[PDB]
Amino acid sequence: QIRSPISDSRFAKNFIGNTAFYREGLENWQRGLEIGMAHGYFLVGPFTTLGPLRNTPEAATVGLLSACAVIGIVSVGGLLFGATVKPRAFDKDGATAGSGFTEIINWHAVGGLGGAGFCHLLLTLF
Amino acid sequence: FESELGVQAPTGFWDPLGFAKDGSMKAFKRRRASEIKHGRIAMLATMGYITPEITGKFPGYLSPSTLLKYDDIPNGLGAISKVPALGWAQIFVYCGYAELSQDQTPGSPGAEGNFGFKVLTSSDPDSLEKKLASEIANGRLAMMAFTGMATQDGLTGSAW
Amino acid sequence: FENELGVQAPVGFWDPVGFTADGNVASFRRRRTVELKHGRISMLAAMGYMTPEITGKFPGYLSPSTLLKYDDIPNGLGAISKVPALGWAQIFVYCGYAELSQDQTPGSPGAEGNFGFKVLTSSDPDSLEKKLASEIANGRLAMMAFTGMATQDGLTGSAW
Amino acid sequence: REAPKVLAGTGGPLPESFWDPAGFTNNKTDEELLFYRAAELKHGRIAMAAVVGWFTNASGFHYLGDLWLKKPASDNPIEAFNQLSLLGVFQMVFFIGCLEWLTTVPCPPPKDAPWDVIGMSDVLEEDTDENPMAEYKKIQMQELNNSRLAMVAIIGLIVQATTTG
Amino acid sequence: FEGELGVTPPMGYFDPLGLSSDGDKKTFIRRRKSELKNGRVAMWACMGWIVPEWYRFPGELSPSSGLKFSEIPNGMAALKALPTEAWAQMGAFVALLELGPLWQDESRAPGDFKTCAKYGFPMFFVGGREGSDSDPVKNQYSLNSEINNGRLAMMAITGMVFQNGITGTTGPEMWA
Ligand code: CLA
Ligand SMILES: CC(=O)O[C@H]1CC(C)(C)C(=C=C/C(C)=C/C=C/C=C/C=C(C)/C=C2C=C(/C=C/[C@@]34O[C@]3(C)C[C@@H](O)CC4(C)C)C(=O)O/2)[C@](C)(O)C1
Ligand code: KC1
Ligand code: KC1
Ligand SMILES: CC1=C(/C=C/C(C)=C/C=C/C(C)=C/C=C/C=C(C)/C=C/C=C(C)/C=C/C2=C(C)CCCC2(C)C)C(C)(C)CCC1
Repeated sequence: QIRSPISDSRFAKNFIGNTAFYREGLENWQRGLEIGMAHGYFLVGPFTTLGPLRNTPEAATVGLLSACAVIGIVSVGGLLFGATVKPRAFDKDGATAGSGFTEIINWHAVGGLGGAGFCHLLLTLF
Repeated sequence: FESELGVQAPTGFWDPLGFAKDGSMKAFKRRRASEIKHGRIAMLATMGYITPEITGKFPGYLSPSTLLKYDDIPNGLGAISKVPALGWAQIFVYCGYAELSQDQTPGSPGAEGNFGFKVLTSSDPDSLEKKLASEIANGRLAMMAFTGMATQDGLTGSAW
Repeated sequence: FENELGVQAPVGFWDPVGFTADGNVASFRRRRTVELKHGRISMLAAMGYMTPEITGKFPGYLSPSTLLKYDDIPNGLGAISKVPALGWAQIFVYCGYAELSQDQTPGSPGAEGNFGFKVLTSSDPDSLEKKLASEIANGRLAMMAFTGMATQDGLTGSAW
Repeated sequence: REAPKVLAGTGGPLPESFWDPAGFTNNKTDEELLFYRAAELKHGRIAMAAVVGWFTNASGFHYLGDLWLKKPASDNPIEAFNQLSLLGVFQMVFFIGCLEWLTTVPCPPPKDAPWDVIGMSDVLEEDTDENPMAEYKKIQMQELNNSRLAMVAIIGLIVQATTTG
Repeated sequence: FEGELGVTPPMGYFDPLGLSSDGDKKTFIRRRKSELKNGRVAMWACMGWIVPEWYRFPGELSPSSGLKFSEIPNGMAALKALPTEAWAQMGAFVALLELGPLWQDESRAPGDFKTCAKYGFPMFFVGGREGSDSDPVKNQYSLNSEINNGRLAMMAITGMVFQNGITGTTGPEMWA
């Protein structure tokens, strides 16, 4: 609970607090979708270039496939975490332990696929 | 606001794009000030176009050092580059002093278009509204006429 | 506005058209300001038109990069061109500092004329008012004199 | 005329040197004067950064653009900026827009101190007399004075260039 | 949600699948903002598909590349014909619009942006000098006109995208 400007200034409180993982008014699926879109759009990057098939016409497609694979693997890991730990930090009233976190991870997988596809689209075009 | 000087008769409260809904007052007050000032400038400029056309260009030399007989400066667009940059600076300074005179800050007597000309101060014969509304209506008409005049001056190529 | 500066022996009510409202305290304070300022500037200008011809122009360069020995610059008017724009810009920045250092907004002690240049720093004696009156009288004389000299070298070559 | 007490001795040749010679402070509510200070500090911080960027571009430290242009970029910061592709310029515009969005929509600045975009006023206490090393007002004045100086310095650099070469 | 702006006599309160069957006013407000923004974007896109076939702009896109407005193929071929700098600049402009003047304030009405006048007039872009604020009761006819015109233009832009995908062209064949 120590106070530091990096972790207790108003910018930090309203920045981490307004992220998808913490933003008020967001359903679990919205948080998952937003985090997934961010992760998927990021992950296409380091694969299309800096990869085995760099200097090939299908570099963007291979990067997209690898980014989707990484999103799927981390989503399986998140499902594993929700099945084992059941974080319970996002569950609504009643429901079951870890339902909110599992929904977040599933929609993170969906958003990761979406963001990876969007990055691949923006690479093939323009 | 639905009863100010602007509403003449041919059109009532003419706010087609709804700038008045939930009248912000201060917004409307400063927009009325802008309307008054723009109309006055438009009237002056419409003079500055239609009078040099009929009345000949000033008998004089404008710049005593750079041979501007007012005849090499054409009436219309393009005179921006013909009048000296120093002359433009000086007319700019005149306007700047005229405004940086009596304040037109929000709420001040300068903020409603009142500045202190009083050329036509009719002795309150139910005619203060006459002169105010006439100035506003002629301001709107002169701004529209100015826009049309500048479009004719540029589109056609010169003057009219 | 009776016992300030202007009252002296030959005249002291000299105002054929001024004192428009006979009041406007702020207007008269601003007018005494411009009086003291224009007076000082006119005195410096008259000296700068008076020191060159007798006790001849300084020996030196004034611009060793551009070799503009103080003497070869024309005495009157024409000096506005040959002195480099670098030096003119430095003159202008000195003037801007001298005016904007102390606040010129009306009401301040610097508004009425006291710029804090108390060389003799008269410790509010009876000498204060007589020094003020001599300053303002020589200021009016210097304004007239420098307008005359500027006209003279505008119509006949150098300052004479 | 004294300071409007919402600025309250925060600038001038000296700290208590309310300097406005244009009547840009009178008959103005506290929110507007706070806006003026926030605009001054933002313009400053931007300038103070821009002066350092100019002097590190005009000193040959112009990588990341040495590589983008694939050849040594111009030392003149204006020409160096012109050498940048429109993609890079609009990336800079987009990043500054995202930063401005951050400090308005998700992380609004404190109401009484709009210049505190980082929200530093929620972790700092104040300058107090019990503190032998109290310098928060002093560093605020350092920031303000360097801001006001760099605001004219960067304009001197920009207008001096593109008109003299 | 019958009684909200958008309900129009030709269909009435539609909701066949019952997406907004429950109350959850937050979800309805979100979907109303989405509907209004998609409708506005689709009306913009339908104009951007109609007008270029009549008024190819006078000048040139890139003066240093000679690309004139009269040669970029209309429809879904400018995606791979217009230079990527132009597309990136358009995307950045839309980003600045939505992050700046056109960021929805949750207290205001769903489609209400303070910076815009009634018929969509950008009363910002003029010193940034604010605009209207939503009054549903007086402009209700214009409100529903905008909403269902946006619906029609969304269906229209989808149809025209598929027309370009099928016929390959955007001349007379696409429009039939
Ligand atoms: C910039 C000039 C200007 C300004 C500030 C105003 C301001 C005002 N007018 Mg007004 N008016 C103007 C010009 C202007 N008018 C002109 C030229 C006409 C003639 C067509 C009128 C006719 C008119 C009527 C008939 C009425 C008003 C009324 C009003 C008041 C309420 C409406 C409102 O909020 O408008 C806010 C101000 C604006 C919306 C101005 C924005 C103009 C946009 C930006 C441009 C419009 C298109 C333009 C021609 C494009 C030219 C090209 C350009 C991009 C280069 C307000 C004080 C009403 C009133 O007085 O009620 C009491 C009223 O009944 N006006
Ligand atoms: C800067 C400035 O001054 O601007 C200001 C000016 C304004 C006016 C205030 C303003 C605004 C907004 C306004 C009111 C504009 C209105 C928009 C409405 C658009 C409606 C549209 C598109 C609807 C359609 C549907 C279409 C589809 C039809 C077809 O194609 C289809 C599917 C298939 C073809 O086979 C056959 C077809 C039948 C052909 C079509 O084609 O039309 C603005 C810009 O916001 C500000
Ligand atoms: C009483 C104070 C006064 C003086 C003493 C003065 C003197 C000169 N004016 Mg002048 N002037 C005003 C006041 C004064 N002007 C006012 C109130 C206005 C209305 C806005 C105005 C308008 C213009 C315009 C439009 C031009 C102009 C010029 C010159 C000029 C030529 C110098 C040169 O050519 O060497 C000289 C000496 C021309 C120009 O060149 O500006 C430098 C030119 O175009 N002035
Ligand atoms: C083409 C026609 C035209 C229109 C349609 C128009 C409209 C508006 N002008 Mg305007 N204008 C000109 C032409 C037009 N202006 C010209 C030729 C000049 C040079 C003489 C000029 C000068 C200024 C200045 C100095 C200001 C100004 C403003 C506004 C304003 C905001 C009011 C409001 O929205 O509250 C609106 C709507 C003020 C503003 O807020 O600017 C940030 C302001 O200070 N204008
Ligand atoms: C640089 C910088 C920074 C930042 C960084 C970062 C963090 C970045 C990131 C970035 C990013 C990371 C971005 C992202 C983006 C994303 C996107 C743009 C996405 C999109 C997506 C989409 C759009 C999708 C869609 C979809 C879905 C939803 C599903 C289905 C399918 C589809 C496709 C339809 C900082 C401040 C630190 C500082 C320094 C500078």
